[PDB]
Amino acid sequence: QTQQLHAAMADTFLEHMCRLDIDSPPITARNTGIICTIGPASRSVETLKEMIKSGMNVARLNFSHGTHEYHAETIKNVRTATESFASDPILYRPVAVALDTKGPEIRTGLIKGSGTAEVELKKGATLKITLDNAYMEKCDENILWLDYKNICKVVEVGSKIYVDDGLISLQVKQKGADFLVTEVENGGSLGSKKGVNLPGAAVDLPAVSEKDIQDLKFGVEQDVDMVFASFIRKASDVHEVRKVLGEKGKNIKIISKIENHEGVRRFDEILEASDGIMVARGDLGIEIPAEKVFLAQKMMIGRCNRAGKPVICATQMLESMIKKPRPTRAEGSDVANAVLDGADCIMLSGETAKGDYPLEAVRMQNLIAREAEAAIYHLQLFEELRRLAPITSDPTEATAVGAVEASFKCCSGAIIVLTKSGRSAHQVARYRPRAPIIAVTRNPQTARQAHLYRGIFPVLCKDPVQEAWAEDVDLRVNFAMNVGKARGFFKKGDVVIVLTGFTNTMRVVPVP
Amino acid sequence: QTQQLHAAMADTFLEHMCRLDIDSPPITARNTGIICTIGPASRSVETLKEMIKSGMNVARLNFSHGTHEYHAETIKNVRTATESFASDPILYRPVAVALDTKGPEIRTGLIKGSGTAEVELKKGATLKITLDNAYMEKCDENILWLDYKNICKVVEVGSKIYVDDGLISLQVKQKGADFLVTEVENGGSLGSKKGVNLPGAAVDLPAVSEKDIQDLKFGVEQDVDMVFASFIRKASDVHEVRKVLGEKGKNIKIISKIENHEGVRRFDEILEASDGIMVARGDLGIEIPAEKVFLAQKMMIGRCNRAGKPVICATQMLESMIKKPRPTRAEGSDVANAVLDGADCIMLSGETAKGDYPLEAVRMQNLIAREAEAAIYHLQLFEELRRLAPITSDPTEATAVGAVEASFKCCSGAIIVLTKSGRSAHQVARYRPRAPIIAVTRNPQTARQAHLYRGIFPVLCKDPVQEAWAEDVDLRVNFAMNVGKARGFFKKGDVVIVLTGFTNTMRVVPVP
Amino acid sequence: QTQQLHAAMADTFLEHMCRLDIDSPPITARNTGIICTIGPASRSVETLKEMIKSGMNVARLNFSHGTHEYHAETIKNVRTATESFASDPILYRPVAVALDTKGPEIRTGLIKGSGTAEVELKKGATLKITLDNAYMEKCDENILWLDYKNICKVVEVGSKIYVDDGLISLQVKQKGADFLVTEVENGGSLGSKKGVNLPGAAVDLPAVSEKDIQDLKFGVEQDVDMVFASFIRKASDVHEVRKVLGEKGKNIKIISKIENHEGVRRFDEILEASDGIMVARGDLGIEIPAEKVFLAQKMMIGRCNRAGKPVICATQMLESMIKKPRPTRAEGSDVANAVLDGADCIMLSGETAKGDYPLEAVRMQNLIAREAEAAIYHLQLFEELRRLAPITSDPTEATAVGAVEASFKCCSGAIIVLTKSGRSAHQVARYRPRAPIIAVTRNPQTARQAHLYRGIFPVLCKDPVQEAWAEDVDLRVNFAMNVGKARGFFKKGDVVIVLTGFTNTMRVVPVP
Amino acid sequence: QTQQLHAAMADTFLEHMCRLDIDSPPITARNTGIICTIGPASRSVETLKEMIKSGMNVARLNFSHGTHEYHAETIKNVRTATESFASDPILYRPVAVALDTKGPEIRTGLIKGSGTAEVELKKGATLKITLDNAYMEKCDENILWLDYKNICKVVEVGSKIYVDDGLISLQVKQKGADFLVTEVENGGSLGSKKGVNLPGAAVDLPAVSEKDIQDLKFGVEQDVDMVFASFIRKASDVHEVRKVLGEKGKNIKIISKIENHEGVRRFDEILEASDGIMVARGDLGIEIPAEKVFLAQKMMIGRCNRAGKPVICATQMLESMIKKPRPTRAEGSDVANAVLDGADCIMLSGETAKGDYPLEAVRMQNLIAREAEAAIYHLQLFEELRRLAPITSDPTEATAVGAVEASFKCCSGAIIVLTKSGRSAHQVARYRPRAPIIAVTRNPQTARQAHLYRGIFPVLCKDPVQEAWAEDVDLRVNFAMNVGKARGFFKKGDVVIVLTGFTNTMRVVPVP
Repeated sequence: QTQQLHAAMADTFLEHMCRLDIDSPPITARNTGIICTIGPASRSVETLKEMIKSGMNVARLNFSHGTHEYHAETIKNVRTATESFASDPILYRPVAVALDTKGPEIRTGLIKGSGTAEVELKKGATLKITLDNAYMEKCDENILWLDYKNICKVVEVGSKIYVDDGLISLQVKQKGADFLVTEVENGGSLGSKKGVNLPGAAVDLPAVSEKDIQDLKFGVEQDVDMVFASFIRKASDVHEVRKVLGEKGKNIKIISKIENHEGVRRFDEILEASDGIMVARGDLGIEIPAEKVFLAQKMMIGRCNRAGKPVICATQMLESMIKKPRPTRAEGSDVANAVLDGADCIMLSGETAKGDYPLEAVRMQNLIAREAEAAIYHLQLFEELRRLAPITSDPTEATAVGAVEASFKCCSGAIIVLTKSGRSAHQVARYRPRAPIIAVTRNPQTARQAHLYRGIFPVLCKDPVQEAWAEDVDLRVNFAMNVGKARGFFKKGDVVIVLTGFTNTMRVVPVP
Repeated sequence: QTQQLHAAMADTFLEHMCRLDIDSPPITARNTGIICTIGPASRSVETLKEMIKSGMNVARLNFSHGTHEYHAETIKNVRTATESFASDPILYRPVAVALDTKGPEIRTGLIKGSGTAEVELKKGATLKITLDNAYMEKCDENILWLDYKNICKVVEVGSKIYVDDGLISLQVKQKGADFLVTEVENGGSLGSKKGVNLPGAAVDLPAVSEKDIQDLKFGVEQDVDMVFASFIRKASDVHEVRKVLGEKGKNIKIISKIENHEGVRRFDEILEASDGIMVARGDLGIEIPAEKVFLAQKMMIGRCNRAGKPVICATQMLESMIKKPRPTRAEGSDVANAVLDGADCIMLSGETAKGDYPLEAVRMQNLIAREAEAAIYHLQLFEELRRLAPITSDPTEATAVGAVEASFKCCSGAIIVLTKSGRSAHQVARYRPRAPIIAVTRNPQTARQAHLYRGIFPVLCKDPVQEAWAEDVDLRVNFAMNVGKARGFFKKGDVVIVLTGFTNTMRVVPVP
Repeated sequence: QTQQLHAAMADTFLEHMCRLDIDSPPITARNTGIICTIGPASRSVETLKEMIKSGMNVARLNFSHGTHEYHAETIKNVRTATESFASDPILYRPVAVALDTKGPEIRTGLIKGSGTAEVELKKGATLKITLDNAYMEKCDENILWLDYKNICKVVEVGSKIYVDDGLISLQVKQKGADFLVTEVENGGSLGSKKGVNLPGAAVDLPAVSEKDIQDLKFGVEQDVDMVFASFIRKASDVHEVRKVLGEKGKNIKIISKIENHEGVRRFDEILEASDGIMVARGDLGIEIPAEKVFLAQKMMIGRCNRAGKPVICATQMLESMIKKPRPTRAEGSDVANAVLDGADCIMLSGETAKGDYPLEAVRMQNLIAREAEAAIYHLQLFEELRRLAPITSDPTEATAVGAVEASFKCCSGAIIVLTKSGRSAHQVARYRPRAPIIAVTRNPQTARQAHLYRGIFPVLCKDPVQEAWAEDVDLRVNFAMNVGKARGFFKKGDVVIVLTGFTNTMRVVPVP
Repeated sequence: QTQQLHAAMADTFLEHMCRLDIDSPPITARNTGIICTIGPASRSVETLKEMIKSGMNVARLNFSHGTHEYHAETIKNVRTATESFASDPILYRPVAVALDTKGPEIRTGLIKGSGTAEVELKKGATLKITLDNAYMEKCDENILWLDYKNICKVVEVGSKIYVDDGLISLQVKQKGADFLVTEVENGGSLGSKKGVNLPGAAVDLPAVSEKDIQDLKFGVEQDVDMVFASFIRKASDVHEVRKVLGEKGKNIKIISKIENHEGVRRFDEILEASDGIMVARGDLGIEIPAEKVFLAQKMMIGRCNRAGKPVICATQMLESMIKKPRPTRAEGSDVANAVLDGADCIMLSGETAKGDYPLEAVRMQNLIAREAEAAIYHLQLFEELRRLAPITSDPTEATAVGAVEASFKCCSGAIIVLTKSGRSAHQVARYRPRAPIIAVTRNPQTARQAHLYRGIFPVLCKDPVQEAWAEDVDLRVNFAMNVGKARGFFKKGDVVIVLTGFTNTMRVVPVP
């Protein structure tokens, strides 16, 4: 048995589970994109190359920390590492750059003497919180300076406040005039500049602030491919982000992050306005009750899938791997279930940004994802997506559905799509074919953005535009055709699907 | 609401029925082929032209009557009426000719005394049967001659003999040398040369006889498109008809007619050797109990639909119309239901061979069939043929499932197919698309044979072949593009699927 | 393989058809009830006993002919034959009495002063229609009188008029003011008092005429079980029949006959008001075009099944058998498809009212019905009837779905239900169990009315009530038990389901 | 909308996910059993009581640590905690005791003199493994002793050896007679007596060693309710446990733990010989690659569901909570997905055996599981289980599917089952009703073992047996009603299904 084809033949979803077999190997090609956060541990060109070698598709730069210089250098290294393989088109793996925005986050100040210094909060022990900037440099076990100045106006008496990943929780004994006197609920070591969450509270921090505008404009200067926009709450917040990106940045994909109750509620509004969604479980698990996350996640992946847009699952997928070389059984199951849910990309934060084993964590996700894709019940996924798919006037859309249906019949090895903007390829992916979609394009940016979609393998053709069109099409097709054989997606005999143009033509041919 | 689009969109089959609206006009394109037996009532060249305008697609010659001169003349008139519309591709409709063999049937002699003056076989009275040629034309209420010279060897006291399509039944009450002395079960009128049935007896008549050998060679000399073979009891039978049709008729489609118990048992063996099947309910309903015929029919249409081979439902579909201008409600229910079960073709015998309302009978099948195609539940159907269809390495087989999936997506006006042998079109049709399948060919015979498959509309091209293959292709695509708009299959703006080629190229293009 | 068990055990519906085996008989039990129209060919108390022995469950009295005296005699005979078996509880079968109204029908008058006179009509010939009562007995090939004194007010020039079940068709050439000049469209033999249809015309005849009012009151007087209401066009029509039956006739079941365009249009409104529906195909096929009748029938049966209300399929199911001892193939598949569609009962009109083979017709329907009831794909029918079935608080409803689910799971030989009004047996029956629903009641009328439902076998208990409760219940449960084993339903070991009380108790017990 | 009644009620699984709402609460009743390992952190009678209040249904005793004395005291406290609520049937909650065998596990010895001070092993360093008991309690970064005296014989040069949950990694460079020379793949800190895994090698230790026989016999003496058998490799191992348990322990449930490759390979025969299965992810993800664990899990849960046997998901479900008060997002997701897969019970090990937050750990599982249960897609689940479930002649099996169909059809607040052995309640549970299954029994051992099944709430009746069987029945039914009403399950109004006695009686009764 190969790539769980026995499990795929069952009539029921239950029979399908029963036939899943651990002694049935997947198809080398992994379809779920891997997004790694680049930080102190993965920043070197040297380790960065190993990362690309291990499976990284997108590099995430977290702008809640670090100066532009720091990030501009990170960006340069990501590109040095990526172009190191440019010599040969069979080794060249396009890598995209994504910018995560700080956004409307509330942070505590610097602990006494220095941030490295720590402190311990013990239960019951009240604690003082002032917006008095004299204490920012002096954060201690008795006084905690906040970042959000117009706090109290939004926090009533009795409410809660979670500091540091929500690990530390407090309780407002009374709303002060310009200060708060709390009481630890469950202490712990309070370092410095630890995020703060005000669930139940109605924060008014600007969706996009000054710092966000400069970082956002910086991304346009830097030529990033996508923006992960933090704390999106309404469709109007995404518009401000497009606005800022201006005309120069109009092609940058915008990924709205859902991290709170409102965003969850205004999801439909937000999805329509975005290019894609990121299920940002970290904050969302503090903003709403932790047992609800799985529901918000499946709700979001389901709708994005249905809508044909990228959805990224993120935060704490391999937490444990920050300190250890192997993941726990919960984390192992986490990644698999995300892929099986329908997530286009899975992500890594601390695991690659500051952990001791970023390469093992990237390698782990390539492994799990590959297994998880083989275990997908397509006979039901494809049938369900079609039935829910609107009746179209667009030829390319009918070409896409027709192409994925043929790929299941002849069990095809690949769906070669020639596209300039990537749309044709995106249209093929929403129907979730089992065959890999090799997207041949001359646009290096659409090639990078291809990674936000499940099953799209971008192959950047450099060859000059042939004088004659028919020839230029035949050229880009032999390109995929040779790089494909070279990369091992198929051999001279295999049947393959090819989509060219406006993309409205489909051909089922033998590999040359 | 139109073409049952409100119903063919329901989640359950029951729900589908509840939504059938008799006020929802169908698509002017009728998919089910109509086969008309020709005879005194339709032989006139002039009325033959009318049969065609009324919907006839295939002219059936019943070789169980008449001479080779007679049929040769029917064939000429049929071709005259057919080619009289050829002067214009917009009005031209190819008409196939079918040759129905007599096979091993058994008939009674001629009535004596007063003309054919039916004889009254009274219940309970005895009836002596002889093979003595002395009375071969002196039949009456006491003696009935028969042409089965080896009958006493396969009967016995108790045996049951059925006369004139099973309306008269006899029970052998005393065998003899060259005669039987039966007793009349339920009576009726006995006319001349009525067919006889021996259900339970082993009639040693050969599948193909010398007489049948003659006719088959005649069919080949005359250039028929298909042979409807009578009493196919085993795959061996079908193999003999192939031997005779030999090399010159190796292209003639052989439809095996199932009309006996053995044939229904060794059915799958028969379907393997045949190009198509025909449910001959006439004899079948005498050879097996009448109450079971509907089972044999739904089973054969079912197995033929899977197998992807043409199937024909025939005999007594509109009996009442031999004498009446309108059909009974049972007759209308019958035809509708045959189409709904999946019959590729419906056929008329007496109705057009000798009836008083041949034309009214053909128009009634066009009307019933059209309404029934709209009410089809393409939802469950398509998905079901997809599931039950084996995977293949075949390029054209996937380009078809692809063509059909994509035509459902964009409610395409039609699926245009360039093919030389027609297989390319037979492949799309086995998936039962809603959209009409226009087959464009230069081969006149494949145009005629396409009538045997549900949904294919023959559009025969005449323009010469361009040395420029590429160019030659657009010449025929446009061909169908005009004949299509004209006949009102679609409007310019519409979206159309074009399957060119070695058919591996599918295209979704807006009509010019 | 028996009762098509191999087939009902198939994943797909197409694979279900492929398994229908002609050599796989069912259970001697036939669920589809049979309604026979009583007439000259079947009134003899003698013939009525044979009708009952052949399968008749309901005697239908056509009040469009005969006097109250004539019908009191008919009813008297039916009850006489039915009670001839009342001596022995094992052979006693409740026969229901049905009164069918004349309703708003138009009939021509007498030919040449008599009701045995048949004039000949030639195509092309002209015919004058007059309303001068002085012609109601003066009808011939040049003049014709009609009941509808306001015919000219709704029939325009060019409108077509149908006489005698649509056999004769005329076209109005000169629309006057008191007379009409028509042209015979299709010839035929014209007899007296033939039915006339005016498709398109908006006839104003009362829903319930004065004659209808007397006949309905006569009904209550004669203690009939149901009323088949002709030409019902809307709910207020059904509400009139009810007002008439009044309190005294409040329990009589009312079946609305759908035989015109509007009844089909306002069907939902009509179903709400009626106790059940009859698909009167005869008139409907003349009122609306013939090619749409199956749509009307498939839709109506579908909706009644959804609603759990009896639905009857009628008219011309075995026409051929009026004059012949065997049905045509079209008639064979019509009676079967009627059952496969979901009709609670099938009917015979002329076949048993005036034909030559009343008994042969009945026996042929019992046969077809059984074969068709086994070929039923319950796997799909049951489940669709559940999803679509509403969530109630009613113990009995939940108990019925529970009982039917259990009957399939352990292949039960019967579901014995104890009911006074019949409602409990009705509720089990709407889910369509495969197992015969034996209904034990001490109430005679509900015993007879149970025939309107698919699969409810009425078994009337004549045994005196037990002074105690529990024991009375067992008296009845064991009653069903004895008669059950006796009539072949089951053996001594056999697993049965028993429902008792308010019916909220299910027991899966082996037969004693 | 409450309890995902809008979501858990769609026509496609995809649409189902899309409708999941974070703003719709579930039915207080949590159906998934929670097994908690007892250790230093949860051993007191004091915290045991709270654990029961938090949701613990089964107490697990890990026999790979601790003496018989120690474990006897644990059982004493659990029983003490449990009985403290005995003083009122409304608060009493049966709590089961589970014995988890040591089985053939390999462990390291003790680290050198310098406290349990773990040692640092670095990638590259060389480590020698000795079997010389002289170094038994003198372990260091240079020499490591193990208790598997045959390690050298089952290992080859190049094999892989994992230490401490598979965190430390070693590869054999040189194989000696009584030693090994390894090189460290990835290191870490190694404390004392850590588990060792040899993936690939065929460990020749017996499944049921001498200590195991002693421990199982201790389990019988102590009246444990179930046994979790470690490292079952084949059915002969399960039988070996059975013999040891003997007659006294013939009612003790045997749950086989699949934690190695032979176990997963021969799973079908193991499932057959066992009372239930436990997916032991801990060892299983070292034994086989971690990336494959999820497939194994979904396969076993799916096959146990299909077989109607209990299946438990275990190990590292909330790992994080050993040191933090809140779980990671992977862990939240993991627990939820285990419930959605079909796991009957979820387990906690370190989280409750030695972590700082046992009570929070247990409460968090109660929360996730509840949310998870409301989001189950019962439509498909029930349908498939019914499809995949065999046809039976057993009355109770039929009564059980009947009770579940009814309980859906009338939104029952519960299915009350009267059972002595637990059997009839187990039969209802396998069909997975939405409504909670209340099993009334006088038998304390079946009331405790009932926690092994999804949705079965044990209610142990204390009342004495009435002389009147039928009076005893209503006594027990009334007990459920009261304890049920009093516990929140339903109200005076609501409908409930009641099954009684061979459980072949069902009654839909409103709550008194």
